[PDB]
Amino acid sequence: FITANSEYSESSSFKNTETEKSMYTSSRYLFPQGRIDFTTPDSGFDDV
Amino acid sequence: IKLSPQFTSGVQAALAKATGTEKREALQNLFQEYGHVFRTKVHIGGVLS
Repeated sequence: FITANSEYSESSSFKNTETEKSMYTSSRYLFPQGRIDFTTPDSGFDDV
Repeated sequence: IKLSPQFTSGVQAALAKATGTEKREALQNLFQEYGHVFRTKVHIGGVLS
């Protein structure tokens, strides 16, 4: 004499992305010409 | 090659010290100021790397 029905459908979804980037550049141009010296009194040299 | 008179005088003064340790320290100073080696054969030119 009677019929009954029930349904229950549940769903879940999840996504997660993490991105990290890093860059570094270092340039050095070294163009020497020479060295200059001064004489300290402790050296004992006549040019002081 | 003739040694410069100043270097020879420095050597003589270093060897003129009273005690051996004074001689050694004077020689150390002299070679710190004048160098320990001399280049007697050298190649001239240009090099790029």
